[PDB]
Amino acid sequence: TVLPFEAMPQHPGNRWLRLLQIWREQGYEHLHLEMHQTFQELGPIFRYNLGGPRMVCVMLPEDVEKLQQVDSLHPCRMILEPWVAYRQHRGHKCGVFLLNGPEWRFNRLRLNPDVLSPKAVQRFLPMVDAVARDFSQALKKKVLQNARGSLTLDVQPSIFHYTIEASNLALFGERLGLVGHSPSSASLNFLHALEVMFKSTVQLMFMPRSLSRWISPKVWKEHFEAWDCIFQYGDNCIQKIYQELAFNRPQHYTGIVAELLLKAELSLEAIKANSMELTAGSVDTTAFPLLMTLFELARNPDVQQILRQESLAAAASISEHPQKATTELPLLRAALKETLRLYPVGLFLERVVSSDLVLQNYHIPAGTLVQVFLYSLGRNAALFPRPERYNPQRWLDNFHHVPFGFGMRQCLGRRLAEAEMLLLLHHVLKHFLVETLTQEDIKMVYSFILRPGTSPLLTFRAINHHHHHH
Amino acid sequence: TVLPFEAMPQHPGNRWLRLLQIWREQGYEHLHLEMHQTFQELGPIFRYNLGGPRMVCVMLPEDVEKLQQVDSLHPCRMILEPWVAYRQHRGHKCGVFLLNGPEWRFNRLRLNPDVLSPKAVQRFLPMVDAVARDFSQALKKKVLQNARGSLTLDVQPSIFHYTIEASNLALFGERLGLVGHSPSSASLNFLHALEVMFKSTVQLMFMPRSLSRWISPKVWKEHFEAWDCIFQYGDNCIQKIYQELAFNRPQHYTGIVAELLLKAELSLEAIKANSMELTAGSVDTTAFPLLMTLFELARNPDVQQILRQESLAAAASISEHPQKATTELPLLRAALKETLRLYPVGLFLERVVSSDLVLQNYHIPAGTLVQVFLYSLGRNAALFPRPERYNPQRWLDFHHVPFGFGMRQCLGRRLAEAEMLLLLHHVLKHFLVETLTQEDIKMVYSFILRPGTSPLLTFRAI
Ligand code: HEM
Ligand code: HEM
Ligand SMILES: C[C@]12CC[C@H]3[C@@H](CCC4=CC(=O)CC[C@@]43C)[C@@H]1CC[C@@H]2C(=O)CO
Ligand SMILES: C[C@]12CC[C@H]3[C@@H](CCC4=CC(=O)CC[C@@]43C)[C@@H]1CC[C@@H]2C(=O)CO
Repeated sequence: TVLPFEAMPQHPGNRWLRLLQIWREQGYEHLHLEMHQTFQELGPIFRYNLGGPRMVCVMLPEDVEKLQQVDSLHPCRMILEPWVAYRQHRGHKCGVFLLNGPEWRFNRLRLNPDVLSPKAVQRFLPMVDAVARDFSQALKKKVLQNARGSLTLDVQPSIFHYTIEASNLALFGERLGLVGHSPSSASLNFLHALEVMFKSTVQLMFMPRSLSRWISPKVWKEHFEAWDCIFQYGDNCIQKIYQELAFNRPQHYTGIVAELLLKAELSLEAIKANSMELTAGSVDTTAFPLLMTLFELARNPDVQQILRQESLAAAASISEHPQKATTELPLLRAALKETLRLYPVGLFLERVVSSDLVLQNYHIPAGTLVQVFLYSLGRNAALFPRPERYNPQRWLDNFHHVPFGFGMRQCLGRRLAEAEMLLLLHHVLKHFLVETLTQEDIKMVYSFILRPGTSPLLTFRAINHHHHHH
Repeated sequence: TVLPFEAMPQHPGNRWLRLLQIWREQGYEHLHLEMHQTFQELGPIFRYNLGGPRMVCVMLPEDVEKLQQVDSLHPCRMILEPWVAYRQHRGHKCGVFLLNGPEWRFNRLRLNPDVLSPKAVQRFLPMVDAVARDFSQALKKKVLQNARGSLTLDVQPSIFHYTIEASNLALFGERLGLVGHSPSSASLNFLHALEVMFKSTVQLMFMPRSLSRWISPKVWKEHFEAWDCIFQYGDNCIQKIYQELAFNRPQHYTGIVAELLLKAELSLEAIKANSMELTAGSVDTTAFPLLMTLFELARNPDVQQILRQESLAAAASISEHPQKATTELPLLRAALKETLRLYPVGLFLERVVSSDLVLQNYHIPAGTLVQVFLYSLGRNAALFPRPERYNPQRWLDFHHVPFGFGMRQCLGRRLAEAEMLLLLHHVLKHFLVETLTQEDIKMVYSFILRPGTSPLLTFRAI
């Protein structure tokens, strides 16, 4: 009664034809649209002619729920070779994202309490909030210098500097001075290295190393250089804290990586490695969903008014105890789910499943690469009535919200990312109206992360006309 | 009783690794060895994965005999895309090698009588004989100036110029003056261009234009430039003969191309296209086996004597009538067959078959590309006892298919054999040929199969 694997419809692509297109185009910007169309054509599940091993593409919660059941003690993902290649080339340990098996669980169990748990959030949220305030304040100052009490900009650079600053405070306990000031040359280089790293990832990611070694030798060279610059940026941060904590163990909280070095449950190389993942990880992944949310508010001003109404009503509580924003801004929290439904930074969830199972009435063998395309998932009209509509209310009225993945491998940085996102939006909403003429869809572009190919011109208009009061 | 097509064993590799390998290596020099060890391993027949299109590889006479029986009235080979693309880019017509169908046959039928018929041969062979006599006489003059009455050299340059000179006289009635003299800048440019054309052909024939068009745009530019140089050489030859004939029609034989022009059974554009195939196709194809024959004679001094004695015996009659060379040197003719068994200039015959057939008890559907690999065919120790032995005698008695078969068999075969034969004849009469370099020469595939090195040969005057 259950259909066999080969009964499953097939993506009509040769791994080779896409291999060669990636070599030619130096990327794969339209992946999300290719998969989306393929589900449009073949229905909610299909397989892909991969270089041997089975691979299946799904888009329904049902399938995620099932997929979580099959998570062993050690859930597993496809090795990301270019990234792992770098660590081995320079002698570095791999952090959680690149670890599988017991080394992974061991790390993860020693990182959850200080990065993801609610006790941790209670401690870093006020640090984030200070940065969120300083962003708004800086922007309001520029706004009130203008005769019309507004500023019209590409907000992207300043949002990226916001996430570098908020993350570095939460992770290392240091203010970099990047909010309300110009980018440092270190921050610009870091941003560029991340972008080159991500792009070159897409180029090396869809072929085996044996082939790419001689087909794309200078893409490897590019990718390692990018990593080298990312690693220098992170090692600078680690050296400063490590020397500081060698001489004085503070009595109070000074961030997430301090908790890890004080406890010293993980080894130094293991802390270094996980700290690089948190530093590299905390910039683009949070920045683009913020930009997208600003964009959707800008062109859904009625939804914007509702969210402001809420944020104005909680201003007093959140001024007094910043932690209360997590519970007192449910509609804004819901807006974020809405942004990640439409614009999922992580395009697909992925497991190399360790046991036979059944998705969609098809038999899925042990060792099958299963991928969950969140882009299509979020646009299923039967589960998301009017999926084109940006409607945060839809979450107030289970496995529908899974942009951070699921289970024990669920995003380690979820609560930091949410904190950063929510608090910046909260303070912006209290002080500014946000507007655009660009009322039409921003094309998303896939380059390991899913990101806008365009930044809209947004206008921030002071409601009040006072630098502090909202 | 008939195994269906997919029963048949399968080459391990895939066409994408292949083309990437070629993009990286800038060639495919081992194609012969690879296919050979594939035959050992998988048997006397296998299919290659073209991902839909059907391709079979074979190595047995048995299989060639039935490949011919399924020759139509219009036997088809695969579109050699790089070569046809040059013709299109410059506005030229295709000659017989690149034609299929009724147009192929219309050209071919008007080409055989003057290019390949025994009557054609008797007219051009004495010309070829004059050039081959100049070769040995030039060499004898140099050889005798040395105190040990011998010259040791790499002969490849001079032999290539011989074939240029011999083909040109036979084809156009012109002596270029390249035998017993220096290469000219035209001849060296010609040889260089031919070498780049062949190399670049290998770089393009193994992928669709739609991939090579951006995988290898520089290789396309290289290819067409080589062709330009080749067409310029050939066009100079054509413009000359064309002008001479417009002013005076000979009453005597002045070569192959003249007969085509005088008869005007084919169009001007058609004569030109075929004249370029002949001109471009009569240098490297003939020169390499000639070298390999020189080399194998040097290795096997016992077989060289037998051939010498034959040529000394027939010298007088051949000087009287050079046309008797065909009939009076049966051992030297056999020699050539033996050179071509071991060192086939063209590595595979090819037919895109037009009816269904069966080979090795497999069903082979219409539209399949059947390739016969002559390098392996010739080394079947089961069919040529002591396969590495250079033995002309085994040909005195469908094993001899290095010029292919059917209506499509090599159009230049008699001109090629005549050039090879006469040169060896005049050399054997006057010199012993020797080397210390006894080891097998590695062959290399760049569209023509050819020696990768050139052994140093000593010519000692008798
Ligand atoms: C909105 C922003 C973010 C999104 C949408 C996101 C999404 C994801 C997703 C889908 C996964 C895979 C989960 C799974 O396989 O179940 C993941 C893993 C991970 N994320 Fe995030 N993430 C974000 C922000 C961050 C930040 C800021 C950090 C660093 C502080 C971070 C660190 C990580 C790490 C270390 C993992 C690996 C988890 C493991 O293997 O144990 N993420 N994230
Ligand atoms: C010993 C030297 C040569 C060898 C081994 C050789 C071999 C071949 C082979 C194997 C073919 C394919 C035949 C088939 O598919 O049945 C061929 C075709 C052809 N050869 Fe040669 N060839 C040689 C010399 C020449 C020369 C000197 C010329 C021109 C002067 C020439 C002109 C051609 C032409 C025009 C074709 C195409 C015939 C057609 O498709 O109708 N060949 N040759
Ligand atoms: C989100 C993501 C997994 C988590 C990473 C993120 C890119 C930034 C990043 C860098 C790290 O060193 C740690 C993991 C991480 C935060 C990836 C981009 C796409 C990928 C996925 O979507 C897998 O589901
Ligand atoms: C011999 C050959 C077919 C005939 C051509 C030859 C290469 C040189 C050449 C150029 C021409 O303009 C006419 C045909 C020809 C003489 C080819 C090299 C390999 C190929 C084959 O192996 C046929 O199967």
